[PDB]
Amino acid sequence: SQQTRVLQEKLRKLKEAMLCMVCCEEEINSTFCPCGHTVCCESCAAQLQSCPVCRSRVEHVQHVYLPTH
Amino acid sequence: SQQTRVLQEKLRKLKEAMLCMVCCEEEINSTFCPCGHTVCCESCAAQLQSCPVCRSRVEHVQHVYLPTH
Ligand SMILES: [Zn+2]
Ligand SMILES: [Zn+2]
Ligand SMILES: [Zn+2]
Ligand SMILES: [Zn+2]
Repeated sequence: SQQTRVLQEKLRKLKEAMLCMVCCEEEINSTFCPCGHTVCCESCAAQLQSCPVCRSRVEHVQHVYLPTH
Repeated sequence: SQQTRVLQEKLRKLKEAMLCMVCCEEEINSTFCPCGHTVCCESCAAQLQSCPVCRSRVEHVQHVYLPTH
């Protein structure tokens, strides 16, 4: 039904929000510290000097294990 | 249709996977460091000396800003 189409769209949007903001292909699993923005996969987070969201200096990257992985 | 019911169940499970595994009421937004398990809200994470997934000591809690928030 039309309701099935609405639910498919909600699911698709939530799943897309879990993907890396740089490559759009891999799941987010890395946090820039200390700011806390968690928006990249490990590969894309590895060479950024500053956060792509807030511009804060990246002191290090913390790996995150999420139940949605 | 029956697919509407199946999609409602998938969406409910994905949403539940984003809620704190301890209180079940607030969104996950905290990482136990250094292990990286990101399973709690800030209120539950502040009360745990050991990670509830792996039992490693919590040295500190890192707040995470996720695009799904
Ligand atoms: Zn990436
Ligand atoms: Zn940031
Ligand atoms: Zn909680
Ligand atoms: Zn742990």
